[PDB]
Amino acid sequence: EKNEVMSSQLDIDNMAGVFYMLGAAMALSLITFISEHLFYW
Amino acid sequence: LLWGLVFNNSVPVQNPKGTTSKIMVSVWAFFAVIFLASYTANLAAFMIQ
Amino acid sequence: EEAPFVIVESVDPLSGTCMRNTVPCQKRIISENKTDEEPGYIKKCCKGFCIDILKKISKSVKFTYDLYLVTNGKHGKKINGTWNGMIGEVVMKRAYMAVGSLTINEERSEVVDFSVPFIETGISVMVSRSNGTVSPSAFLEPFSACVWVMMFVMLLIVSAVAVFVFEYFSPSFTIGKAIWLLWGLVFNNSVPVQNPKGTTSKIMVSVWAFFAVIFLASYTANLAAFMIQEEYVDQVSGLSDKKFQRPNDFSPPFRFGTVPNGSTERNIRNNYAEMHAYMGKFNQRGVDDALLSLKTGKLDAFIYDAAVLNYMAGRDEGCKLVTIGSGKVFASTGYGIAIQKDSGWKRQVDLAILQLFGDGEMEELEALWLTGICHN
Amino acid sequence: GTQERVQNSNKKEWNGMMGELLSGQADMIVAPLTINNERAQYIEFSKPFKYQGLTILVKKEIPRSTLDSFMQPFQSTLWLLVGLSVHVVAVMLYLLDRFSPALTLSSAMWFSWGVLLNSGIGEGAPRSFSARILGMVWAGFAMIIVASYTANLAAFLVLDRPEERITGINDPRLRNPSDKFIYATVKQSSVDIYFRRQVELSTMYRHMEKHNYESAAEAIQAVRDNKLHAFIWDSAVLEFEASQKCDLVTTGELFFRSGFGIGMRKDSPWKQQVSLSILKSHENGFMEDLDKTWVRYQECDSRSNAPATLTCENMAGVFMLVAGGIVAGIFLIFIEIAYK
Amino acid sequence: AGFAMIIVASYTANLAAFLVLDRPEERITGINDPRLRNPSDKFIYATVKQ
Ligand SMILES: N[C@@H](CCC(=O)O)C(=O)O
Repeated sequence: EKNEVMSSQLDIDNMAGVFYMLGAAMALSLITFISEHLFYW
Repeated sequence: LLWGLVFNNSVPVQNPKGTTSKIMVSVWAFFAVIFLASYTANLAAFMIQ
Repeated sequence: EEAPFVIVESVDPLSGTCMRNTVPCQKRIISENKTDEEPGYIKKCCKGFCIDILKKISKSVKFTYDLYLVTNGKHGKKINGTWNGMIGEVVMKRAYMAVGSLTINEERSEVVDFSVPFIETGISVMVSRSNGTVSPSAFLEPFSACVWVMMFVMLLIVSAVAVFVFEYFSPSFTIGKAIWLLWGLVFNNSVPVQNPKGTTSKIMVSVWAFFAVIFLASYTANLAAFMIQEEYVDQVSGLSDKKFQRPNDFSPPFRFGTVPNGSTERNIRNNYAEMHAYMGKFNQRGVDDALLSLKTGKLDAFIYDAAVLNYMAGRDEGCKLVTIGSGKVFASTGYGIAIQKDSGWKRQVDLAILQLFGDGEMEELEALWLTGICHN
Repeated sequence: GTQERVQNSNKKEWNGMMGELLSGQADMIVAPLTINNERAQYIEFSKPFKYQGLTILVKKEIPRSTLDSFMQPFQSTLWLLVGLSVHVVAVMLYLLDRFSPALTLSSAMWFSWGVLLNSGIGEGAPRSFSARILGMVWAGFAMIIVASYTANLAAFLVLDRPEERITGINDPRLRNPSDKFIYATVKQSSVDIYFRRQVELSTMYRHMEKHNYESAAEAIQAVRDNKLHAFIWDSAVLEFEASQKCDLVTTGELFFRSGFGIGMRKDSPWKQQVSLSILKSHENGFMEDLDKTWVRYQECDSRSNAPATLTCENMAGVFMLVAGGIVAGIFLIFIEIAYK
Repeated sequence: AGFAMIIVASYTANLAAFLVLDRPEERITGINDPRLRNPSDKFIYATVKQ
């Protein structure tokens, strides 16, 4: 059956979606800050 | 408070002496710990295969 | 046809007789009564292990043969000083020979002769694969007794160093508060009192929390790895387990039994008395009906020769019915081909079986007719 | 027993135990003599009292942790990236907090650095709406990181099976040998004859006798010190040799079904009497008693691949890390004293 | 607190062990399957006549 021996590691290429979401959250925080700063004005 | 209680504890301000609020928080923490357990379990099962 | 070594095929519908591979075995059996000499001869065919070995013997030692299928009295048992079935037919010079499963025994060897055993067997016990189990110390298993003691020593010395150095030389931080804080920080957070504004103390607490979360992660990982790979061991044994010598230990209906008029039956008779009585109290039907009753929870254990039980427990899919341990025999005597008393063919068939053993033909015949499904 | 033949007298004679038996000075063989068509020509045997065979033998060692250090599962660059990301998100929380219309930067960095490694100190948490929507996702990120960490280290701790035990004769030993492990037997033996008998077994015997041994105890010793990896011999011999030291266990399955047997002289009544007595003895627990008493001393198996316990050898990395942290704190207390 | 930690740790290992040993497929790999050994009444297998 060719048993899947997944004794591998997690490099930057193996896991980048979490960092992508973190960047998306940073962008979401930045525009919300900008929107609030414009809303006071 | 709820978002920190589900995601592995940041720093909230404890609810007041309200007993029903405390019971609700306890039930939510039970749900949160069970969610984290299931997530880790199905993630290990996902990663092994 | 009681064993999976020679089967009973009715007829091939095309040729009006048997097929090309197997050897036809006539059935000279009285259908309903012995009123006349009607043999009820149906062109049946016998295939399997014993038929192949008989064909090999006939190819090596040149002789012709005809299969007087059965006397239809028994598998062989002394009744009032008289043998029946195969032994009864081979003792009265009615067939001069016999083949199949005799299961060589002293009582049978007293009258009828026997050749060398060509296959191993013995009294065995097949029990169902009970639900999985786990060691009662699963919680303490996945970490050695070294990691725990080293963690406590490091915890004590870290608390002491932290307090003494950072606290004084920077509502006070004593040793009790610090040890409680550390013990709660390693065991999934109780309620401590936060350390003072001491930066080095805060750094020490951070490093200890990192160590704690890594320890918890490793513990959970090696505990899941410990729990995933767990198995059972076996049943107890054949002649052991005083519950077998006293059925009043616990759950008296520990169902087990044997088929009457058999080798194992006579063995239990001559060997045991209370065991034989309790087995006869739970007497069962034929091998197929007995296995069906075992699979439906009505029975708990079954006693039969090692070959048939091993074949059945390995051929059936699902691996629900297995044998005790890795397979252990207790009265290993072996099968054999019966031979008329004082016959001069014993040496010839003996040498033939020996040279076939040396030729590795039976090694292939095993995979041909004995391999199962649960051999994984 | 040997059927030695030569052209000096053009006749073959039995020399050995069977020779002394056929000579007339001996009466019967009670030694563990195997059965075969060759020896059955001159003499006749009796019913067997045992069922021996040939099974492979291999050294058995405790399983071992296999984990070098704690930094194994992800990377070094992964830890570096997550650290720089912690710093970047802390300074971004500070920027978003003070700009909007109170996290002093130190307190925000403490909050960040605490909510990734699950606790620590430092009450205080952003009150700026931009930061409040930022952290939540940071706590989520830390939860995801921790969850991925234990799954990955537990997945690596359950897919480590370095045994690859030889299950029998249908193994690559029959297909093709290699230079990693070796397998052979003692020269001038019955197993060697049976190997030279068959067709594929002939090539197997050639590949084995290329570097075969010439002793049983020497082969056992070589297996004990990893000189020779596996040798085939009689089942009972190695079965006794395994349960006496509890250092190596047997393996594979017995296929050669030749058992021992009392060797009698041709055409004697003692032959028949002997077969009836050995079969009766085989039935009344006698043979089983002798087996359990004489050859099977104690069940020291403890087999079936008990899982990896972790051990004071891999967490040593974390202990060295916490010791280095202790040293760093011993330096940092004086650094902070000077700074103050 | 130690007891609670042990309970929680045993919980996720056990549910994750049950979520990785569930293989209800048992796909037929070829002709060396129990279809050749002996059929049953659960599933059936045949072809078009003639
Ligand atoms: N082989 C036995 C029947 C099966 C058994 O007793 O285990 C006989 O011929 O009597």
